[PDB]
This record gives sequence, C-alpha cells and structure tokens, in this order.
Amino acid sequence: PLSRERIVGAAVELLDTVGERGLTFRALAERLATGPGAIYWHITGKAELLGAATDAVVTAAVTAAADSPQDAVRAVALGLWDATEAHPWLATQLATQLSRTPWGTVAPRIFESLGRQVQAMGVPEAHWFTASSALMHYILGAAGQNAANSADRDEFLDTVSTAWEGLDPDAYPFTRAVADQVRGHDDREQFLAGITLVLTGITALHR
Amino acid sequence: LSRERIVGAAVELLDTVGERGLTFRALAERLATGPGAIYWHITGKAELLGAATDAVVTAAVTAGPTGAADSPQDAVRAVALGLWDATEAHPWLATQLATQLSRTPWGTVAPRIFESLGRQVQAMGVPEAHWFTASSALMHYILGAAGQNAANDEFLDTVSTAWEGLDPDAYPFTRAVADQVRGHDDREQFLAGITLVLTGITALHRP
Repeated sequence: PLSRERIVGAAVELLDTVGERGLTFRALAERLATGPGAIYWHITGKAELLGAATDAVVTAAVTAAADSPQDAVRAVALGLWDATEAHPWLATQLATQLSRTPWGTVAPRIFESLGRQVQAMGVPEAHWFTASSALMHYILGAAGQNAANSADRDEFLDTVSTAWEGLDPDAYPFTRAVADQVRGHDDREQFLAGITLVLTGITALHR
Repeated sequence: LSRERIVGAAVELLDTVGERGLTFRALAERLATGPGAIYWHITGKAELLGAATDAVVTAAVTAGPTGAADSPQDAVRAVALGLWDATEAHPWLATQLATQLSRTPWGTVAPRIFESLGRQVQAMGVPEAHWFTASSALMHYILGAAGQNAANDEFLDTVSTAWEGLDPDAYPFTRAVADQVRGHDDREQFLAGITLVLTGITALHRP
C-alpha cells in the first residue's frame, strides 16, 4: 500500500528522469499505481513533496563519531556534493529551501550537522552561526556549480585552458600563469581543498 | 548604434523582463533602430547575455575607490562586494555567472574575475602550486553566498521562530543559535565568510 518512502521514492525517480516540471499528479499517481481519488491521504501540495524529496535524498547521502570534527564536516559536504551529483534537481531545491522555505526541514538538519562540529572545534559561541553559514554557503556554491556542470568536463576544461592560453600575457599575467593548471583540474579535489581552506579559517577563530 | 547602447539596452530589459524577456523585437524597439541592420552590431543571444554580464561585472568591481590602506585581503573583499552588490542590483546576474562558468569556455567574465582574485593571492605569498586552488575557492564561495542572496527581513524572523520550535534535545546547536537568525545581516555574513576563506588562504604561505 501507499507509504511515506513510496510516495517520496516515486517523486525522486520522477525528478531524476522528467525533472520538476515532470513531477505531476498523474505522473506520481501512475508510477504509484494507486487510485488518484485516495492519494490525498498521503500527500498535500507539490511544494511540500519537493521538500520531502530533497530531505530524503540529503539525509540518505549525509548519514549513509570516531573521526575529527574536520572529517565529519567533510563527510557532510561530500554527502551533499555526491547527492547533488546523483540528483541534478537537488541544487535548485536547496536554494529555494533556504530562500523561501522558513519551515523547511533540510536547512536546520544541515545546520545542526555542521554546527556541532564547529562547537567541537572550539569556536567561540559568538561565531557559531557565522562559521556554520560560511561552510554552508561554500558547499552550495561549489556543489551548485558542479551540478550545473553535470547538466565532457575534461573537454570543457581543455577548451578553457586553451582559450586562456590565448590571453595577452601582459594584461593577464596571473590567468596566463595558471591556464595550464585548468587542463587536468579535478572538481572533487578542488571542492575538498576549498573545504579545508574554510576549516583552516574557522580553526583560527579558536579563543 | 554603439556597443554600450546595445549592451545597456539588454541590461535594462534583463532587469525588467528578464532573460526570457530579452528578445530581438524588444531589443530592436528599445533601441529604436531598424531590425534589418542590427546584425552589424549583434550576433546571438548567448553572446549578448555574456556581454551584458561582463559589462555589469566590470562596472561593479572597478566601481568604488580603493582604500588608502588596502591590502590584498581588502582588494579581494572589494571584488567580492562588487559581485555581491551587482547580483543584488541585477537578479539575473547570478544565473548568467553559473552558465558563464559551465558552458562558456570563451567567456570574458570568468578570466577577468580570476585575474582580479589571482593577483591578490600571489601578493599574499601563496605558493604557485596553489594559485588556482586558492582563487577557485574564493570564486566558489562568492557564487554560493551571492547566489543564495540573489534568491532571497521578514523571512529571517519566520525562520528564527520556526527553528526555536525544534526539539532542544535533538537540535542543541540550532536551538543555541536560533535567535541569532533574526537580524542576521546577509552582507556582513558574506564578508565574514570571505575573510574566513582568506585566513585559510593566508596560511598557505610558508616562511
């Protein structure tokens, strides 16, 4: 029969194949193989279903205490990074979740995950919010761009490297100097280096 | 029918009717010029969006004056605030930057931002092996915070109270900072996060 996981699982599958716009009453009802005149017992609105789908995917990626706070933050970030990689629509829903969904359940859970590590890192209470939000914003920006790219990467990077090597050496001394480095650039490694950079800044806040 | 004119027109349209509202007729009409001769100053929509994004970014980043005691860190902040304020004045900007860094290998905005950030990274004494890493991290951070800012005072209060409703035993951290959500200034958060990244970057220099 119709359960929670089922409803959500169905929307996720649809979001992965047909996207947001493809997530409709009929589509859901059909994939669920249940009567449309009795599905109101397990659903409410589309906005709420998108939230439940976003939440289910995030929770699963992040959760699926013996390591350092820094490693724990990395597991949280990779969970988000891999999830938005497996589900392209996820990145968009997270932005909407933090912009127009005050009662959203995903935000506070991510914030709890990151915050506990920030406190375990010895960060003064006056910076708990700041440090946690920075980690979050960093994650969304890198993972957001990664999702945009997952919407070939080695070919795109090779064309960028080429285009930059064609820039005037006197006008762009830095960009010309790094152009070569763009070629074999790995996004995942860059992501984790960025995380470490942020964590290093946070660790310096210690007392 | 100058360059600035064409671009200025698209920006005005992008600000009022958005991307979808940026059409041949709209541009031609606002330009008050014959549509049968505008091919001399335009190419495609993709290229026009890029020129519009570039014009706005260049103007914002080089806008304000430099400070009498500006260090590399301050300069990076000026670049970031220029981007933050620009995406705030032009909502469509955030989306164009993502597309610019995902499908526009020959784009001109990316290398210019990277040149701006890179020179400061070098001035900070960052080993050459990390020039791209450090620069990309700043960029990803900026896109993530500014991107979220583009998406979204009334919201913050709702979030603050909503979070204050979370179970205190399950969400010890979130509950501890809950109230800080209200009156939380996004702009200051933005600058604090960039400073956090810059602190991590400054630790890349070795005596």
